[PDB]
Amino acid sequence: VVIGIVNNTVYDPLQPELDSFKEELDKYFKNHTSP
Amino acid sequence: VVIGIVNNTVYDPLQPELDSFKEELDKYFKNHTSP
Amino acid sequence: SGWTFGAGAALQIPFAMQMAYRFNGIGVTQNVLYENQKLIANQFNSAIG
Ligand SMILES: *[C@@H]1O[C@H](CO)[C@@H](O[C@@H]2O[C@H](CO)[C@@H](O[C@@H]3O[C@H](CO)[C@@H](O)[C@H](O)[C@@H]3O)[C@H](O)[C@H]2NC(C)=O)[C@H](O)[C@H]1NC(C)=O
Ligand SMILES: *[C@@H]1O[C@H](CO)[C@@H](O[C@@H]2O[C@H](CO)[C@@H](O)[C@H](O)[C@H]2NC(C)=O)[C@H](O)[C@H]1NC(C)=O
Ligand SMILES: *[C@@H]1O[C@H](CO)[C@@H](O)[C@H](O)[C@H]1NC(C)=O
Ligand SMILES: *[C@@H]1O[C@H](CO)[C@@H](O)[C@H](O)[C@H]1NC(C)=O
Repeated sequence: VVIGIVNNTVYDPLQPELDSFKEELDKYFKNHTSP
Repeated sequence: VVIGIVNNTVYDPLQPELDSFKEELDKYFKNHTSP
Repeated sequence: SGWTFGAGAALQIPFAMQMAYRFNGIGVTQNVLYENQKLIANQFNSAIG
C-alpha cells in the first residue's frame, strides 16, 4: 500500500544467535543419531 | 575511545532463555545420551 | 548542576557527561559526544576565543 517502498532483507538479531544453538542442538542430535 | 568507561557485565534477556532451556535440553540430552 | 538548579534543588553532574543530555534533546544520540569528546572541546575552546 505504501508508495516508494523497496525490497531488502531485515537482519534478525535473534535467528543467528538461535541458529548458533541450532548449530549445537542439531549437531548434538547428529552426535547421537550416527553412533 | 570513550573516556571514563568502566568494566561491568550486562544480563541479556536471552541468558535465561539458554540457562533454563539448554541445560534442561542438556539434561534431556543426558536423559537421552546416557541410556 | 546542568539545568536542574532552576527547577528545584541544585544537583551536581559532570560537565563532560552533561552534553549527552543536551545532544540527546537535539535529536542526536549520545554516542557522538564521547567519541568526539576531544574534538568537540577544541571547537568550543576556539569559538569562545
Ligand atoms: C576491563 O577489562 C579488560 C579485559 O577484561 C581490560 O583490558 C585489559 O587491560 C590490561 C591492563 O591491565 C591489558 O594488559 C596489557 O597488555 C599489554 C599487551 O597487550 C601490555 O603491554 C600491558 O603492559 C598490559 O599488561 C590487556 O591487554 C587488556 N585486554 C585486552 C584484550 O587488550 C581493561 O583494562 C579493564 N578496564 C578496567 C577499567 O577495569
Ligand atoms: C519486491 O519483491 C517481491 C518478491 O520478491 C516482488 O513481488 C513480486 O512481483 C512480481 C512482479 O514483477 C510478481 O509477478 C510476483 O508475483 C510478486 N511476488 C509475490 C510473492 O507476490 C515485488 O514486486 C518487489 N518490489 C519491488 C519494488 O521491487
Ligand atoms: C557428543 O557426545 C559425547 C557424549 O558421548 C560428548 O562427550 C561430546 O562432547 C559430544 N560432542 C560435542 C561436540 O560436544
Ligand atoms: C527422560 O526421557 C523419558 C523418555 O524419553 C521420559 O519418560 C522421562 O520423563 C525423561 N526424564 C526427564 C527427567 O525428563
